[PDB]
Amino acid sequence: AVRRALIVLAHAERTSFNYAMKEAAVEALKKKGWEVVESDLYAMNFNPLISRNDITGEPKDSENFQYPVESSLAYKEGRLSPDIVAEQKKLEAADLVIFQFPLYWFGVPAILKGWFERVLVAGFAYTYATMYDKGPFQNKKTLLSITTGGSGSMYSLQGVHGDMNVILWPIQSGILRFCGFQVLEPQLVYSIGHTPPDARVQVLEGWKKRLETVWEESPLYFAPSSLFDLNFQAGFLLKKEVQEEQKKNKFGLSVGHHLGKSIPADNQIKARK
Amino acid sequence: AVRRALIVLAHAERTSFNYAMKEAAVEALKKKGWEVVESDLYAMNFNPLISRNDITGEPKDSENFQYPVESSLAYKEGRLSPDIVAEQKKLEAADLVIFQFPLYWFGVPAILKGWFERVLVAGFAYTYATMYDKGPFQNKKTLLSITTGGSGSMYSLQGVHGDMNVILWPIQSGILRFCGFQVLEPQLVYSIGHTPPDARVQVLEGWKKRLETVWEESPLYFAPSSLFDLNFQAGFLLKKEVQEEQKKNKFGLSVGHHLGKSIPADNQIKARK
Ligand SMILES: Cc1cc2nc3c(=O)[nH]c(=O)nc-3n(C[C@@H](O)C(O)[C@@H](O)COP(=O)(O)OP(=O)(O)OC[C@H]3O[C@@H](n4cnc5c(N)ncnc54)[C@H](O)[C@@H]3O)c2cc1C
Ligand SMILES: Cc1cc2nc3c(=O)[nH]c(=O)nc-3n(C[C@@H](O)C(O)[C@@H](O)COP(=O)(O)OP(=O)(O)OC[C@H]3O[C@@H](n4cnc5c(N)ncnc54)[C@H](O)[C@@H]3O)c2cc1C
Ligand SMILES: Nc1c(S(=O)(=O)O)cc(Nc2ccc(Nc3nc(Cl)nc(Nc4ccccc4S(=O)(=O)O)n3)c(S(=O)(=O)O)c2)c2c1C(=O)c1ccccc1C2=O
Ligand SMILES: Nc1c(S(=O)(=O)O)cc(Nc2ccc(Nc3nc(Cl)nc(Nc4ccccc4S(=O)(=O)O)n3)c(S(=O)(=O)O)c2)c2c1C(=O)c1ccccc1C2=O
Ligand SMILES: CC1=C(C)C(=O)C(C)=C(C)C1=O
Ligand SMILES: CC1=C(C)C(=O)C(C)=C(C)C1=O
Repeated sequence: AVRRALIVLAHAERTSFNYAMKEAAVEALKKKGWEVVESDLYAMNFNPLISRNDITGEPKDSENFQYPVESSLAYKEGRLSPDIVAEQKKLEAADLVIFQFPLYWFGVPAILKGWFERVLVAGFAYTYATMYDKGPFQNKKTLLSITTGGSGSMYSLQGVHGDMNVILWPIQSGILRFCGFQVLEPQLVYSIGHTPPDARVQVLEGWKKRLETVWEESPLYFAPSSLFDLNFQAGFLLKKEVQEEQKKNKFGLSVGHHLGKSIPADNQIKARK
Repeated sequence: AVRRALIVLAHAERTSFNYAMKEAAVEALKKKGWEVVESDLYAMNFNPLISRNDITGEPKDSENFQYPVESSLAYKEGRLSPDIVAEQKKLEAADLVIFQFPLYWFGVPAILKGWFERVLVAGFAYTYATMYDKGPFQNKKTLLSITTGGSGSMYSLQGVHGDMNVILWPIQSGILRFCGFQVLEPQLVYSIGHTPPDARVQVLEGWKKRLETVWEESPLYFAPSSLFDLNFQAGFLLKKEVQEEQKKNKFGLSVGHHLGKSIPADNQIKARK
């Protein structure tokens, strides 16, 4: 339906603009009647490190201990650690999930990276036979909310750092669409250490205004899994007919699936095909 | 009723942030159901200079031409210039009026100063026996929306330019509340030439969010005219009882009515007392 939200935050300081963006979002969504839950990872002392200690009881094979095998088993059998279970339960009840984080070394902080590695367990979050739009999270919606030290022109096609849509693809496709989520446009706050105090208040009003209609937004484009031959004889490659029809197009289907052609503009930043 | 709005703009360039603020307000108000009318003063070639040529026909006394006397007669008799009448029609039909302008030399631009001098006529906009809350515009609301080159801290109690509530008082009390308007909080945009391009888009989004519930806000405080003895024998001075009660108060009633004491605190920038 449209009624439970989980907000996951990755910042230690409560004086941060990232903390302030979190607070604005609980307020807008409580005003429309949503139930809201939080996973403030540093205030929770969350352990970010994957290891054989995430399992209880007996490993199926301690000689050649292999994390994907072991943890889906432990998940079927109810042998996972209590901090992992409490998070899996939050996730399962939420209709919408927001991730709030500063950009560190062109990716997510180590503490949010460790939460993805320990909570999104084989069999709970994915299966190698139901990847991408067939994933367990198909009825849920999600979005990244990111602040940056650098300006918006440094991350454009012609700036020193290169294109932002290329920085976002490993996260939005590789983790989130992988598990079946409907991914929505990011919220990007550029130049935050250089914007005047009264303009920052307006950046927060603008965020709350968007959240009044988030559940009816359109999602970003990802190539569907039906365009591909999913088995080891074909090599998980695009079907021959789709390869034939695509020959006529000036543009690749997305950032990771550019096909040697031009990437369609802002594929990872603006909605619609 | 609550349904018609008039927006008066004072900037010659269509590439300005002031023009962008005006365009977001027409949009926000029209999605809510309002009828919007505009007075884009520089696109109208509006004449800002008051003179005996604003009157058609008969000066009651050309030897000693006195502008307030002559224009109220001309108003009763229908002898005013046609650019003044067309402006007076928009105003008489508007429930909300918004003035949009850049701060020039701690005041309003000369083209907007000239529209107050020519359009707010003795007899139409005021009388000397119905000043302030007894004025003809009792039923209407208005607000100033201002952009500034200097920062927010240069205009605080401790900044080089001194307090912004003192700059706003001659306009908001002396012109707007004198004619009977309920004055709403100003929209203040500081440091516009030093704010990053991405944050400037959110300044416009926060302004359209405010406009969705504007008619429901409370007005700024001004001392009511009933506290005063309004005739030349008393001197238009505060009543003796009021003077007595006020002796026990730490604060002044407002910025112009500070009374030798402390000015109450953001009297001209935040509503209610
Ligand atoms: C490990 C590391 C690597 C980095 N890598 C990158 C990188 O790859 N690329 C890049 O661009 N940047 C990088 N950065 C820098 C960058 O992402 C930031 O420092 C930035 O995200 C700051 O956000 P913050 O939430 O920490 O804000 P803060 O440093 O807290 O500052 C935000 C401003 O907002 C103010 N504020 C807080 N709350 C409010 C409020 N309620 N209302 C109004 N104002 C308020 C604060 O006073 C402050 O002045 C890196 C930094 C680190 C430490
Ligand atoms: C005679 C005079 C006296 C002055 N006196 C004062 C004074 O008393 N005190 C004081 O503080 N300042 C004063 N100023 C300066 C000051 O008020 C400003 O220059 C300021 O208000 C500029 O606003 P603007 O709309 O003219 O901006 P612009 O010069 O147009 O700049 C605004 C920026 O917004 C950008 N922009 C336009 N539309 C958009 C949009 N759609 N979205 C995002 N970005 C957009 C433009 O590219 C531009 O970079 C004075 C200036 C003059 C000429
Ligand atoms: N003239 C400059 C300048 S300019 O600022 O004068 O425009 C700037 C400039 N580089 C230059 C580029 C970016 C930043 N500032 C910058 N950048 C980032 Cl990616 N993040 C942040 N964040 C930031 C900003 C303010 C407060 C806190 C923070 S935070 O680190 O904790 O997030 N600031 C800064 S700083 O001065 O503000 O530290 C200098 C250069 C140059 C050069 O001329 C130049 C010539 C030859 C080689 C190199 C350069 C050069 O690099
Ligand atoms: N170091 C500075 C600096 S600082 O900027 O380097 O911090 C700043 C500074 N003053 C200083 C104060 C204001 C502004 N800029 C400033 N100010 C206003 Cl009131 N409006 C605007 N508007 C504006 C800004 C950008 C673009 C267009 C426009 S507009 O003209 O069209 O509105 N800019 C600027 S500017 O360099 O950006 O022009 C320098 C000073 C000093 C001094 O050291 C100093 C020492 C002795 C006496 C005086 C000073 C001094 O005044
Ligand atoms: C560490 C670091 C990197 C990689 C960056 O690219 C930028 C933009 C900032 C601010 C930064 O601090
Ligand atoms: C002319 C002028 C005056 C009087 C000011 O105070 C400020 C702030 C600016 C920008 C300005 O340009």
